Amino acid sequence: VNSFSGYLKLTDNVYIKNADIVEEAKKVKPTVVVNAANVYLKHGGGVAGALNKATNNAMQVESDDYIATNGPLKVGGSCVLSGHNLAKHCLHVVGPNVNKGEDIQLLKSAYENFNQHEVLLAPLLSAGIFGADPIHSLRVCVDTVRTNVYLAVFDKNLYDKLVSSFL
Ligand SMILES: Nc1ncn(Cc2cc(-c3ccco3)on2)c2ncnc1-2
Repeated sequence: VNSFSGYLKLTDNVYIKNADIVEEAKKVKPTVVVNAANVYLKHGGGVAGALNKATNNAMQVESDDYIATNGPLKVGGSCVLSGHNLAKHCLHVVGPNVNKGEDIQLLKSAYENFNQHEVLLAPLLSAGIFGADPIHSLRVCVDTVRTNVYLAVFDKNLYDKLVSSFL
């Protein structure tokens, strides 16, 4: 039994809700919140900009030190950093950005990072400003993630389309 509330159950392990991931993170304090990161951990907009804003820029400060030490992530890769005031940990996951020409096949690799964590609060990878079709992203999620994932979908109109079209 966990503290996530009001989710619709899509499969054995995938749940979905119309929610602001920032607000859901602050209420739940999940062990892991997933950030829709880029390889430079520059959290300027979309989910990443919102999560970082909610940390009063502490996420960005930590991320800049991470990059200075380790260099950029790979597209499809991830790193675990602090969750600050939002979660115990933040799993920064880089889905392919269609608006940069990155290969969509890397979306499966990106979701594989979730399998290293038993329970996660997450957005749909590569959705929003990353330019992929969120229906495709949901399908890859369901077909790749085996651990328990609670998906937050900010847009109510999109949430309803994802549910209604789910196979
Ligand atoms: N605070 C947040 N900001 C951004 N996203 C990503 C996102 C946005 C959309 C979309 C579709 C039409 C308009 O926006 O689809 N995915 C978030 N997901 C959960 N919380 C989020």
